[PDB]
Amino acid sequence: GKSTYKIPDFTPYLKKDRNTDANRLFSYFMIGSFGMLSAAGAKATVQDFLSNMSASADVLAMA
Amino acid sequence: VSPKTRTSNLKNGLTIASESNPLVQTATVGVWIDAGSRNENAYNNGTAHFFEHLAFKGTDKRSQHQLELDIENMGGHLNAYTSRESTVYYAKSFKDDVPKSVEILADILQHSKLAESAIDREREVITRELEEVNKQYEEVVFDHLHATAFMNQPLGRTILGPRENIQTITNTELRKFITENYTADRMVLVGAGAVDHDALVELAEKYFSHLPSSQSPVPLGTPIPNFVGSEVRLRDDTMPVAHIAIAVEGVSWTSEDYYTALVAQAIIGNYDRAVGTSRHQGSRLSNIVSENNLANSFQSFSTSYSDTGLWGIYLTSENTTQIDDLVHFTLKEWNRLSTSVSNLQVERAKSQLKAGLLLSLDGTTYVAEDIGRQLTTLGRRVTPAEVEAKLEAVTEHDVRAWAQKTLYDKDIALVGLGPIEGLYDYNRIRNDMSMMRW
Amino acid sequence: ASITSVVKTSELILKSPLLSKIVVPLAKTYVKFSGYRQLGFKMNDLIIEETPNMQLALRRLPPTESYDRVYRLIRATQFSLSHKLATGNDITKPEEDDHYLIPYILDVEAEAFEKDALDNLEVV
Amino acid sequence: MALRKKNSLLNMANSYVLDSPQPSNLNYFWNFGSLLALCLVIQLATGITLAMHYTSHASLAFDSVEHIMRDVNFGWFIRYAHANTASFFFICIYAHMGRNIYYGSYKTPRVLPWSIGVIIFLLLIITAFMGYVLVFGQMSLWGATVICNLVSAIPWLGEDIVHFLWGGFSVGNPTLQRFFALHYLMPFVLAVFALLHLIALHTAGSSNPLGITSNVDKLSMHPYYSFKDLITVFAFLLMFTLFVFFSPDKLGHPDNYIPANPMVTPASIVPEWYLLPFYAILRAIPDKLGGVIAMVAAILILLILPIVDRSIIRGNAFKPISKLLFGFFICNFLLLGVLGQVHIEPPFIVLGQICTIFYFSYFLILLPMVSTIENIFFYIGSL
Amino acid sequence: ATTFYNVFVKRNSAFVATILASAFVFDMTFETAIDNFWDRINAGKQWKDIRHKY
Amino acid sequence: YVKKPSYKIVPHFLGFNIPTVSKWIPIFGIWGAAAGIGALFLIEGVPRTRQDILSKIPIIGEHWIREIPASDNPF
Ligand code: HEM
Ligand code: HEM
Ligand SMILES: CCCCCC[C@H]1C(=O)O[C@H](C)[C@H](NC(=O)c2cccc(NC=O)c2O)C(=O)O[C@@H](C)[C@@H]1OC(=O)CC(C)C
Ligand SMILES: CCCCCCCCCCCCO[C@@H]1O[C@H](CO)[C@@H](O[C@H]2O[C@H](CO)[C@@H](O)[C@H](O)[C@H]2O)[C@H](O)[C@H]1O
Ligand SMILES: CCCCCCCCCCCCO[C@@H]1O[C@H](CO)[C@@H](O[C@H]2O[C@H](CO)[C@@H](O)[C@H](O)[C@H]2O)[C@H](O)[C@H]1O
Repeated sequence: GKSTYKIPDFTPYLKKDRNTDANRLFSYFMIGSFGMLSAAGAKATVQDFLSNMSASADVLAMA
Repeated sequence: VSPKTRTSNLKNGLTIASESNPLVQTATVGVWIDAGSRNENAYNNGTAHFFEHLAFKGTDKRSQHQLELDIENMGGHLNAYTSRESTVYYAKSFKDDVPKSVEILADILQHSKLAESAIDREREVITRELEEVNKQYEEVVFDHLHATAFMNQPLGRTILGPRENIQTITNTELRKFITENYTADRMVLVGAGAVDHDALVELAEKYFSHLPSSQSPVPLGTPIPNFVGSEVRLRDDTMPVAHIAIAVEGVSWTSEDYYTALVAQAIIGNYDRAVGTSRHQGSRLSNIVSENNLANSFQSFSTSYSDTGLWGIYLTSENTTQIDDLVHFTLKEWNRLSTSVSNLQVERAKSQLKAGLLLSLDGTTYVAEDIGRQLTTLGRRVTPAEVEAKLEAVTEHDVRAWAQKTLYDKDIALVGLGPIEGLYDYNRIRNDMSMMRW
Repeated sequence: ASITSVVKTSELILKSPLLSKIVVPLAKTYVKFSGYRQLGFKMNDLIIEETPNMQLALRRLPPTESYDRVYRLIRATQFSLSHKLATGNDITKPEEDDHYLIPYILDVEAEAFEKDALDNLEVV
Repeated sequence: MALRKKNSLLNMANSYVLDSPQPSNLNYFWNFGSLLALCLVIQLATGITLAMHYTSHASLAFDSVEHIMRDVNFGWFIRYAHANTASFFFICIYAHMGRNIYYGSYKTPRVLPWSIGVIIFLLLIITAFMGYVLVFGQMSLWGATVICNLVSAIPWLGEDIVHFLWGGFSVGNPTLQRFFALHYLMPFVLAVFALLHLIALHTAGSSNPLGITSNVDKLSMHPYYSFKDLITVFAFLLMFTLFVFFSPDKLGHPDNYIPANPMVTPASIVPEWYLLPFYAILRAIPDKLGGVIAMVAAILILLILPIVDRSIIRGNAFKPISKLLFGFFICNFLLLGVLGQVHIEPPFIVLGQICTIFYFSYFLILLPMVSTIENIFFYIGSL
Repeated sequence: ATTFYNVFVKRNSAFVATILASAFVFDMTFETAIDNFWDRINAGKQWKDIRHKY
Repeated sequence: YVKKPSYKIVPHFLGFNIPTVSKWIPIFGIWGAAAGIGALFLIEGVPRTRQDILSKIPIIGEHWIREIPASDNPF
């Protein structure tokens, strides 16, 4: 209201175990999983897509 | 090799600690108390500070005027300060004026009037102090830093307390505070300079013998703080200088990493454009900052309490478009404490500290402050030999291990004051607490 | 290469009697065929300036030396664009080809190199 | 404030073509940059037009080029312009790179525009290589076969990579259709990198023939260099006119007017003239992989000029010994070009090896030695 | 949690290595799992199911 | 009494010295692993990769030994 040393109420949001390794690890698990699926999805995409450049079925039929 | 610190106790449990210096003609005697604003709750926050005012407002015997005269007649001065965990009341005098000064201190601590008239008078003085700390930018920054780092905890409160408490502090609550906290087992009578230990112990037996002992006497410097990564921005475009502090949770007085944290702090070090030598300092951050004009100054700190601490840096800068660079390079130097420091930086910083810790003690007040702080936080005076050994035991492996658990990828508390439009949001600052290349 | 390197190597050569006897005449012919004096330059006017060290050394020049260097660069630029050579007093005489800049850059580089060494000191 | 400065879009154009501050003493060797822009604009205009009439299928490709020559109005001009401008593009690029090496344009603070320039040069080579295959004559097919088989030298995966590039087991229809798509694309990539190297240059500005700062004496790009560039635009157009209208096939190989035939091998399979020096370097090394590495290294070694040049002075205007060495380096590069199209016979085999050694020793030995000695000569000579 | 963080997460080099290794394992196992599931929901319908008659 | 500070200059080049670089050696190692795993993963589909590398790994390697029945193969 006036004093700037009285921090506004953050209790609705604050975690009690915010400084723990378990706390950080969980968020890095989410970031890691997302990176993991993005890497797997990129690899699938690149492989399937670039395979268009390999001999097509009609070329392999005449080999 | 400095003279030995002598230490005695009384029956009540009051410690007397002294370090004589027959080369000086003055003496600093005083009472170091292991109590401060932290001992208040939310209702009486500000009491400790309030009492410090009233301690010099007259006792059962001497009135305010008589008190003034008595000190003036002694020839020296009296001084006092209240912090979060420590209160000090000392008297600098001549060699032979030490018995007078001990008598005055014992009187203002034990037998202060705390008259309603004087309470009411100080209530306005202290109210005015609330609107004049606003100018002391460093204090503003550090008070907000504690408030945010220790959000809604006793270490997060200011010493002055809120305006509301100042208007409602009674002589009753003042008396209660000093009766509960100023007990003999929490107090150290300290003498430095031209003092005889045996004389000081006699004076203590004469003046401080009727001090209450606490019900449960814990050792001196006995305390759970839960640090909050967070930020306070106090933007003021009319100020020309930005003041920024960044800290992580640091170490307590008795941590096993106490010296490792001091060495890490010395690797970053301090800088001030006004000092001629600062452009030539060995510190990497100092070189980056001076070459690029990123700041007017920076000061690394490692503040300790009984059960926690704050370790960080305080920056001042007029370069308002490169605040981002300043903060960026500062946190990249902290990253190197985890990734890159070797024997090169560590041995250099240890060399600097071995001297620094002794150099600081260059007058009787400094020595008394050192004795008093150490006795109230550690329960003993640590000899320079023990300190030299603890510093020598800090290796580069210790610094890297400490930084990797304390700094690397950790939450910070961040306070900015002034033209801080260029200070990025929390995430971008906190992202600099690690390096993607490592 | 650093100006320091060039100056030190040259000093090694000037010390050796044999070496100087064979190198100094070649260096003087080289400078004659180089032909920078025919555009009114001094040798130091040709040194690459787009470095932090060189910008610092140029800022330390006395104002008079600095103003004269500006004029010689502008004058050489005008000879270059016109495809002309200096004549008369515009030609730099060997006695006018003074190393006005070398001392400033050697001091800048001395500090820079000491800083690098001291950044790598090991307490023994 | 003038609109050209106020409006952000106009201001970007203004910064490059109008108010751009340039040294006042650039000579005519600073005209190659705008000639290269002209070649690029001609190749885009003629190339997109050819793409409207060309068919990339191997059964129709060669005939679509004959249809362009015979039936499309002015098709002969558009085709000859495109084919000859590809040669002019390389003449201009070698002149531009020659200027840059002689005048020390690769030195700090211009390492980055020079390094992006090296990539531009590689992209030009790939672009022109693929465009030449599109005709699908004898040289198109056989040049594609031998050049793409160099990739077989990549250890372990080389053969697999070649089949993947071809889209089959030899150069055929899949290869031609992919080369068309990539030939269309690569010039757009090249235009981006050309723009990037100019943005990188704009931080230091153009160097100048004296090698000194021009911050003392600048001229606006327009009108001075605009009008100076027009002179060489018209000189270029006169050269272009003489080839396109009077001798349109002088720079080409007659065998590319024979339709591709995988059975019959042409007497001699040689690259287009502008690739010949790199081909001679490849031949010099007996090992297949060795030869490929040397050929790539011959271009990538340009990236180390900023390091191996030890001079305290930018460029060769005032360096008699460096000028002589540069002259030998250039003439050796032309001799390598001539040796790229002789038969593999004595005594050209050993000559090609000596010229290859000299090419590399310029970067690795001679320039560092000569530049070191000249530093000492300047200092002692002017004491 | 400390141990796990310290080994796999703290250094980005190790974190990226762990993500890529996990992506490799995911890719191989997911392929096999989908293949089996697809075969069960489309049982009796595919060529592989009728091939034995011919 | 000490007349002079006691120190040496360590060898250095481009602002790198051996004590610093030695701290980063393991990090280059892990990055190398990351790049190796990444590269191999990118070419896992390439038949030669399967034939020469992946199918030879013990236990796991049978994942990449897969035969099309001659009845189902037009080529
Ligand atoms: C850097 C720009 C370019 C260069 C150096 C270049 C080079 C070449 C070369 C050397 C050929 C062989 C010409 C011949 O002998 O007949 C060619 C053919 C061709 N180019 Fe380009 N080209 C460029 C840009 C383009 C662009 C932008 C297109 C747009 C499609 C294109 C379309 C073609 C087509 C269709 C052919 C085949 C018809 C023919 O041979 O003329 N080119 N190109
Ligand atoms: C499509 C090809 C290219 C175009 C359109 C192009 C265009 C230009 C232009 C307009 C300039 C400024 C005027 C001039 O000096 O001529 C320039 C400068 C420059 N270019 Fe290029 N360029 C091309 C290719 C290259 C290549 C292959 C290199 C290097 C290997 C290169 C390196 C440079 C350098 C270093 C400069 C600065 C030279 C100086 O002013 O001293 N460029 N270029
Ligand atoms: C319309 C705004 C687009 C901005 C870039 C357009 C072009 C641009 O910047 O033009 C200028 C006229 C530039 N010449 C010079 O710098 C120059 C500088 C000094 C002296 C001379 N001549 C000396 O005698 C010069 O000629 C030039 O030719 O470069 C083209 C390549 C650019 O094309 C691009 O990168 C984009 C794309 C078409 C390749
Ligand atoms: C920098 C990146 C590195 C190079 C990129 C590599 C490009 C090409 C690699 C492999 C492409 C072909 O690799 C091959 O791909 C197809 C899918 O795409 C796979 O085929 C698999 O999935 C497809 C559908 O997804 C099915 O029709 C098929 O029955 C099944 O075997 C092959 O198991 C694999 O051998
Ligand atoms: C065919 C190409 C497609 C369109 C691209 C247009 C040209 C490329 C422009 C992109 C580069 C813009 O990047 C930036 O732009 C600004 C805006 O003018 C320019 O800024 C430059 O000129 C302005 C005024 O003219 C100066 O105040 C400034 O000191 C100078 O750096 C520079 O060029 C560059 O610092």
